[PDB]
Amino acid sequence: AKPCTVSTTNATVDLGDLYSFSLMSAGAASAWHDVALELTNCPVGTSRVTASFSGAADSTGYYKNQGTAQNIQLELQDDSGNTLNTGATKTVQVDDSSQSAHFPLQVRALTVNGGATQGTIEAVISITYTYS
Amino acid sequence: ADSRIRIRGYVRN
Ligand SMILES: [Co+2]
Ligand SMILES: [Co+2]
Ligand SMILES: [Co+2]
Repeated sequence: AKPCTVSTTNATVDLGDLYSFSLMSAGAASAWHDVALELTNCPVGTSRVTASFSGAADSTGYYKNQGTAQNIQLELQDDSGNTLNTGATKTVQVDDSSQSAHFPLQVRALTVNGGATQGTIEAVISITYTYS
Repeated sequence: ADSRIRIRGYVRN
């Protein structure tokens, strides 16, 4: 189907300062932090927008920290409990009246193995849209 | 990519 207009080409989510003592146990995680994507002027005939996610994964399957903190990975979810690791997809309905679409997402830091160490958190998740 | 999400943060001792 014909494409919408991407409103949010870039989005940032800042997990802020996390303390290593709170990321000690295996499976420990930060609070969720919201991030959202928006599309506009979805043409007539286009009623669903599919986002395909990608980014470098580490051995845990979650997104790899490109920063220096060790034993940290990044998790992306939608607003319904679905994990969106690399290669995942999520589809939303275009709002019929406004001809817009949006993706309410959330990110957290996770230590799968435990024992997070001090350092930066840095990652980039890429999204390609398809239309139906 | 059509969109990119940048994730930022810091783990502090
Ligand atoms: Co925060
Ligand atoms: Co900051
Ligand atoms: Co909403």
